[PDB]
Amino acid sequence: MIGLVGKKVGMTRIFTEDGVSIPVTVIEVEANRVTQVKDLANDGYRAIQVTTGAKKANRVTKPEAGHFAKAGVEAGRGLWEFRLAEGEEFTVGQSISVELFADVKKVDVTGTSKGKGFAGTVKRWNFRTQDATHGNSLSHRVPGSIGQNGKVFKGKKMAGQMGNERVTVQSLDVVRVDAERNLLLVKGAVPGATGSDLIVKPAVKA
Amino acid sequence: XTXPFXX
RNA sequence: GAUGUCGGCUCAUCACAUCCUGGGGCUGAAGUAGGUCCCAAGGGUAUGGCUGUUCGCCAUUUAAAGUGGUACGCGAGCUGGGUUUAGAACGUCGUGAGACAGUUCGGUCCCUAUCUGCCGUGGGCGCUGGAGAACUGAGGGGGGCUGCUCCUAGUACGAGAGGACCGGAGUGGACGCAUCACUGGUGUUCGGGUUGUCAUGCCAAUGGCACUGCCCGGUAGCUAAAUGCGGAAGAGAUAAGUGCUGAAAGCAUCUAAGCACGAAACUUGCCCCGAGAUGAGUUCUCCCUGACCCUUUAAGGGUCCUGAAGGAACGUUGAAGACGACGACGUUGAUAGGCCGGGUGUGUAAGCGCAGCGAUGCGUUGAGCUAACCGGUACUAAUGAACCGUGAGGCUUAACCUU
RNA sequence: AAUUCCUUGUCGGGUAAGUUCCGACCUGCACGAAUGGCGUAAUGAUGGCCAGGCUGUCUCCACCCGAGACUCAGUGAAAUU
RNA sequence: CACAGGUGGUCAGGUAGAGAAUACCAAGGCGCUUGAGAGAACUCGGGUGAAGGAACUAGGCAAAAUGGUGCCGUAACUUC
RNA sequence: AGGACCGAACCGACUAAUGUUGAAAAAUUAGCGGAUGACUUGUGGCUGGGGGUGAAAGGCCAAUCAAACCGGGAGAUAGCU
Ligand SMILES: CC1=C\[C@@H](O)C[C@@H](F)Cc2nc(co2)C(=O)N2CCC[C@@H]2C(=O)O[C@H]([C@H](C)COC(=O)Nc2cc3ccccc3cn2)[C@H](C)/C=C/C(=O)NC\C=C\1
Repeated sequence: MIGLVGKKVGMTRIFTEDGVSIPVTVIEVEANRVTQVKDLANDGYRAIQVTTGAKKANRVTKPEAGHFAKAGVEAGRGLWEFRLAEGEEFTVGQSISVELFADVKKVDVTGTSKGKGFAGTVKRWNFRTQDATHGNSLSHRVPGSIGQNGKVFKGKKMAGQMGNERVTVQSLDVVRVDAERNLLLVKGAVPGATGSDLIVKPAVKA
Repeated sequence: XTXPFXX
């Protein structure tokens, strides 16, 4: 079904009674409020537009204010959408809590990967570095051949921007749900740095 | 002359 | 009036006459395991010893270590052992100079990328009033490997030996994505020890230089050897193949009419880009509701008033970044630095006192110092303005207002 | 064999595995006695081979300090066409 | 070329040291005639490294390692 | 005592990397060799082109050597571009 939007607080460890440590990624899923419900008559598809967090009134523009005022909800730090599973129904202003993940048992987290900037072929594509000696001349960490005896095919593994892109990790175990604190503990590491936004949805693989 | 250019 | 070369390194890509995995027919196929042929190119497809080698032999693995094309792929990408100069010997031929697909030792591989192409990243205009956001997904990429063990079952099979299909569960290798909580690396911006020397007047205490002077530790960050996830199931249409019913041909016949199964291929399902998809889309919201004149009178031109939504610029900046860009903040303010507190690391400072002839030790004292971290704090800097962007948004037609 | 085409000759040793190396056999394609033959301590920036130690040479790269590359201002080339 | 080159002779301080080596200094003389900033790939010149330790490769190329004084002790072979 | 040993100056140039329109028309950096001698070096002098010199490489003789450079024969000749 639909998911929820949160923030990456950081990672810690959870101790069990049997003597096991579970690497968890803490996620602060505050009350997500709906700002727009889309249908097939006006939009062509069924979905909801939600927001979370808060924002400066002196920095929220009037176009955005009118979008929040129409739904009777406070402005947030962004807007995200989720598709409905042909049986779900929501209403504008409805605030969704982390309790939605109380019986899912698994979720697929999505976030913006960290930014490595301009990367090489050894780091980006795990290319094999050439010989550091034995005669190598200025060709220690270079790609080498990029074709044949007259064009470089499309998709050729080269250097370029690495990171700062949308990444999704699948089939993560939900270890704990604390609605009183608006938290969510998922076993394993998720994408992005501390303070980044995370989209949490139930695992679709099942 | 020396083999490869220009060894 | 120059198309540089064997092999190796790196990077690959296509074909199928398929090595493994997958689906089937026959079998002199009992089972296990094999033989042969048909379909199948989605993915996967060894490390080493000797040798310049490819190849090959050998050792040890693997589900398998496929065959070929790509200037016997790839030297404006590397290498230069080999080939392929001048030097020097052996053997051999030659009176000799010298020579030999005979051997042997040694022996300069340059080029700042204009265009194409490719990997990344931006500016401009356009999408027909303008602007700020969320989306639809035409289409395009990525991913698709597999072993072992257990249950099923020591059952079926088989005289025994031996030993399953189907189906299910768990655990691994290789590859890949993300991540830094753990284990660790790095940590010339933290602390300490120590050698030689110079200086701060000197003692003491410090500092500079000697690869960070040489070393032992070590925060953050980055990071793998570290720890989490992933390959799918499912669906649709099929290949070889198996079929049902069924005539032509009173039988028979999988096919001609008709109908149903059928694989890692194909189309979807998962992940990512994505309306420059000029076929330029959809949705929500916000802003502007002036006064005239000239005129070869039109999607016309100019003047005064007006300057919105919003954007840009500037500034403090970022776990964003080559530059642009993207993100946050700008006194109605925690954006950066500083300050406070804590934490972490280093390991008991300095000074004084005590014991000792002294080097030292002890006490004050787990002291002092403490970078990037955590929580707070307007002390400093982020200035009021200005600039860009306008003034209701064409014609035709149709349906509605006035169904 | 600095000489052996056949040939990675054969045997042995060394290695889990040795077309090289060391030691024997002689079947010397095509050794041979001052264009010297066989040995030889010592020497060699000499050639080949095996060990100990050592290490980023490699498995497999990771981080850091600096000089360039990148941006700004100034000066301002080149082959080629 | 205001060019990382080449160019004979003389003078020869201090601490450590065997020393005209080397390190730090004196007298004295210089900072090398473009700078500012950022802190990507890649290149150059360096530092460190988990476990393994030549599996690299034509070849241990390069790098790492060894490194001084004194005493003890020291093989085959040998032209002694 | 020593064409003896280790090792600076000095003289050499074995390896690697860099550089290769270089800082340099052969160098730089890290190592390496000889370092009382067949050593090295300053000044001056001698040997001249089919000749010189050469511990010999076809090596050197003014960044040029299987016959230097300048000038002349000379508008050599070129059945080739
Ligand atoms: C790159 C290039 C021009 C390009 O534009 C065009 C080229 F790429 C084309 C091509 N070249 C080759 C093949 O195709 C080729 O062989 N070479 C190129 C690199 C050097 C090498 C060469 O010539 O090496 C010989 C060497 C003795 C040859 O030895 C032989 O034994 N040759 C031979 C064998 C025969 C056998 C049978 C019948 C006839 C034969 C004739 N000759 C020597 C060193 C010459 C070197 C030289 O002149 N370098 C200059 C470079 C020129």
